[PDB]
Amino acid sequence: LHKEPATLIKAIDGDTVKLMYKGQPMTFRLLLVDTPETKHPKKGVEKYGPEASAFTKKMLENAKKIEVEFDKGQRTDKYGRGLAYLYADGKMVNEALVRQGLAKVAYVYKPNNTHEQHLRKSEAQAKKEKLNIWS
Repeated sequence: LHKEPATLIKAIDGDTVKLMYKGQPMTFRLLLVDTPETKHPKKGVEKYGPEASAFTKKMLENAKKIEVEFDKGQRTDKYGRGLAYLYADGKMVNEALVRQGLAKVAYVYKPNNTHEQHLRKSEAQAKKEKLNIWS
């Protein structure tokens, strides 16, 4: 797997962000994690939804460099969103969210599951620390 550079356009919510990637504007969905939503008509703002979005936004807005990491499977979902691991100054946004109790590890789908163990360890620790979603 290899990291590629990208530029923040807009953070949309905790797990969806609009980037500039290879000269084009593109929406990315964070691989392997599910944050609570602030969007949905049936839903509204779920618990920790706003927390999760502000975390993603701040982390990316304050970075010196952002990189995207594609996994080994398909790279776009049925909605046209890129599927990736996002890094802010070398720190994986996807893991940070999970380590802080702001996201659950998603239903995983082979072969897009390279960082699955890693995230699952941070999730267990977050649960143990009873953080946010785990409180």
